[PDB]
Amino acid sequence: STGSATTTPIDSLDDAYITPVQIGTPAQTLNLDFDTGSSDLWVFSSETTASEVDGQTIYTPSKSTTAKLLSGATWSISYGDGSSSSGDVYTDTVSVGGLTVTGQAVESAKKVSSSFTEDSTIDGLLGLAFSTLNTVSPTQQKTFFDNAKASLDSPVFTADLGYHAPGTYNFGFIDTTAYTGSITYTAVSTKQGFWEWTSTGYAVGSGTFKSTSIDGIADTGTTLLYLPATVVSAYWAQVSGAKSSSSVGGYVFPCSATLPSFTFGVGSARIVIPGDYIDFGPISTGSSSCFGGIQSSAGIGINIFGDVALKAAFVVFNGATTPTLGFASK
Ligand SMILES: CN1C(=O)c2ccccc2[C@@H]1O
Ligand code: NA
Repeated sequence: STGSATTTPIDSLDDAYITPVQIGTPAQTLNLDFDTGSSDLWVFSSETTASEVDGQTIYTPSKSTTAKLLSGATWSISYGDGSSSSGDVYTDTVSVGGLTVTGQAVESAKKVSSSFTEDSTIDGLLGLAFSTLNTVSPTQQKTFFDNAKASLDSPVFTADLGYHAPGTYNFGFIDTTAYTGSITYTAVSTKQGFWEWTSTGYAVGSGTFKSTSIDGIADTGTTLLYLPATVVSAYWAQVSGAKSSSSVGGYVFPCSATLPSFTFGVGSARIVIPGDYIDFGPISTGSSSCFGGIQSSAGIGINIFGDVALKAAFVVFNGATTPTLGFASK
């Protein structure tokens, strides 16, 4: 089997991407944030505290003929941005892009934090990291990918995120028309439950490539590119007037600037992030200070290749017995 679904930016900045997902029978279509940095499929639901729902589409387990309580199971998750959610668990049929899994754990939110409530465009998350991170207790559950894997034509999924445009998530096949050149594969460590890999270095604009190992995660659920402070300082030093602002919470730059590109290494290959991808626009409405898309990881504990980096590439998440990542230009 295979599946193929279009993923669409939630706003003009590409802050996140939503992908329609069919849950239940008859289908209830929710727009979920596919997150390769977490492992829970959770949704706004009829159980979600009413004051915490503001415009989201909800999943109603009772209105689904295939919805079965996973008795005793609870979940609770906290993300890198300080957001959180928790609740109970139903198994139900879940389809993505024509690919169906029966008996998928659908984690129904009883509570969500303010950042979820305030974003009407995201109806929940679909985690695509390794199932060792799933938060369901007392019986950990599998991700949609892990449940689909044995049925897929190839044990893979691909992320092809757009810059200010829709893109695609494919399951079970690598679409050889979607990228240019060849795909460079690189080793993955699953020790922390993430798609963790080591970049071979970076360049800023037209500058020389710096060969250096940067260990980080491929995380579709993180907007920005978070790298070591040395790397980030080297980038923003090439933008006149850029500075780190503790008041704003990262590097800002004059909205009048033209940003340099940023290159990262994948083995001997190179992915170039155009300068425009690194613009996240005014810090507040009408400001002439703009927020940077490359930020320091120093206050995180991990480097994160988020959407700023991933949307410059066609990315293969190879879930074979020994997982690997692949990157191609596009
Ligand atoms: C035991 N229960 C189920 O299996 C179920 C399914 C859908 C809604 C509600 C319920 C109920 O709580
Ligand atoms: Na921000």
